[PDB]
Formats: sequence, C-alpha cells, structure tokens
Amino acid sequence: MVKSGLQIKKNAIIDDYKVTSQVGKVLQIFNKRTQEKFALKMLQDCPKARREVELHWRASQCPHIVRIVDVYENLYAGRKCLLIVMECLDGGELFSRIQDRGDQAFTEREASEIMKSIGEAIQYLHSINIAHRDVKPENLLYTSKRPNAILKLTDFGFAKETTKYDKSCDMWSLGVIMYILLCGYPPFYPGMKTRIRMGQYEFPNPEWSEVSEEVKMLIRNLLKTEPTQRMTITEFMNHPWIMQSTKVPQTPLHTSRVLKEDKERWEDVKEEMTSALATMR
Ligand SMILES: *S(O)(O)Oc1cc(-c2ccc(C(=O)N(Cc3ccccn3)c3ccc(N4CCNCC4)cc3)o2)ccc1Cl
Repeated sequence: MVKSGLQIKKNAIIDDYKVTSQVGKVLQIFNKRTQEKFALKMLQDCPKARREVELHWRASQCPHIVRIVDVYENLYAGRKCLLIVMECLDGGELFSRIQDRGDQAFTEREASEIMKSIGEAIQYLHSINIAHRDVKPENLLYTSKRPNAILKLTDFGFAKETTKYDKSCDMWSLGVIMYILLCGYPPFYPGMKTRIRMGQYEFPNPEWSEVSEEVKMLIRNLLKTEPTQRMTITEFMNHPWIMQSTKVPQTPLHTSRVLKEDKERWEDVKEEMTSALATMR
C-alpha cells in the first residue's frame, strides 16, 4: 500500500548506460551492470516536464503502462534535460500489428481482449485520480514483435490530477479505439471509399452487420456527447463483454482488411483524433 517516491538521479547518465553520445526521437541504450537494453526519453527540464514524469512515475507499476526504470537530470549542450529510461517497446503500434496480419482475420474476441488491456491502464490511472488525456493509436505500443506480447500505454504529456470530467476524454478515447478495432475506421464524419456518410447511422452495415446491439450500446455509452452522461471506467470494466472476453463470440471482423485498404488515410485518422482531443480535454 506504500510505494516510494520519484528519485531523479543527478549523476551523468553515461556512468550507468552505454549511450555513445549519439544523443525527442527515442533511443536504444544499455545498462552497463546488467547489459540489458532500454529506451530513452529526452525532455527539456521544465516545470511541466517534471509534473508529467511525476505522474508517469506514479503509474509505472501498472502492467499495461510503459514502466519508468530511471530518471536523470543532466546537461546536454548546456540544456537542462530530463532523461527518462523506460523498458523497450519493440512490438509497434496496436493498429499496425492488426493491419499487417497476413490472413487479415481479426475477431470480436481479440478486440474485447485488447480493450480490456487498455481499460486496465485507464482504471489504474483514474483510481489514483490521474487523467491521461492523450489516449490514441500512436500511444498504444507492444513490448515485443511476438504474438503473445503486452500492450503498454505511453505519453503522459497531457496527464493531470483530477480532483472529475477530465477523466471523460479517456473514456471517449476508449469509445473510439473500440470502434476502430471493431471495423477498421473511426466514428468520425478521393480515390478511397467513404466509410461513414455525414450525419448517417453510426454503425454502417457492410462491417457492423454481425456486431450485437449489446456491443453497439456499450460503444454509444463511451461516445456519449455529454460527459455528465458518458460511461465511467468502473462501468466499463464491469461490462460483461470486457469482464468475460472468453465468452465473446469469435465474430470475423472486417478490421484488418480495412486498415490495409484505407492506409493512405491513417495519418488523417490520427490527426482528426488528435484535433478532436484538443477540443474534448
Ligand atoms: S513518452 O513518455 O512519450 O513515452 C514513449 C515511449 C516510447 C518507448 C518506450 C520504449 C520504446 C522502444 O524501445 N522503441 C523501440 C526503438 C526502436 C528503435 C530505436 C529506439 N527504440 C520505440 C517504440 C516506438 C517508438 N515510436 C516512434 C514514434 N511513433 C510512436 C512509436 C519509438 C521507439 O519506445 C516511445 C514513444 C513514447 Cl511517446
């Protein structure tokens, strides 16, 4: 129940890690004692930088959040820097994995399982009254390239402590990610297909025809316009579909085929989500 506080080391990082002065693109480095590989984490020391690291430190323990190993305050070309050491995440981004399946065969069940992984992260946070506020594709990365790897949430660069409705956009993000997992495109309104005509019903049939109302209902609750009426993390993780993924139909989703078809738009998807987030926060 009692966890230790953040200790930012002051001593030069290269006493501890092989870096080789090739040193915010993220770098692979090596612990000298253990010779293990890690990632790093280079920020501009600033009040804000510190609050995020703090918040991230309070969450590192969560199995579905990228762990901080060590933090250094060092001078890089006489710029005060936070160097943040974290475990390597070589698995890539959640949706890239899905898109690159050779057979292109993703199931409702797999979607359920993923969403539980992500839910867990958000539950850890929300219950210690932190809000992530930047839950999107680029921030969901896998440990290893392997089939049985683990999902970790990243970028605490919009986190903050939440004495309520700040948590709401974490849930709106859940809504969006869930929806994309289920069909391959976001629930947002040349050369390619239009997936959701403007103003039309939120679950188009080509890809949503075999998804149950139960699951459409869960999604409508996460995307609820009014935060006063949007699903909470407690409600989410208590929902049957999340709670019991093993009983979730292995419904063949269109997701992997669509992400491949609409690959040119992915930058655009991510940008529309990022824009949207800045108005929702
Ligand atoms: S920050 O707090 O923003 O969180 C964060 C963490 C990572 C992160 C942790 C571990 C890794 C990692 O090891 N790799 C692999 C790698 C490969 C080559 C050189 C260095 N590292 C990794 C994974 C993913 C990414 N990015 C690239 C930019 N788009 C998103 C994925 C870089 C490095 O990374 C990464 C990013 C963030 Cl924000």
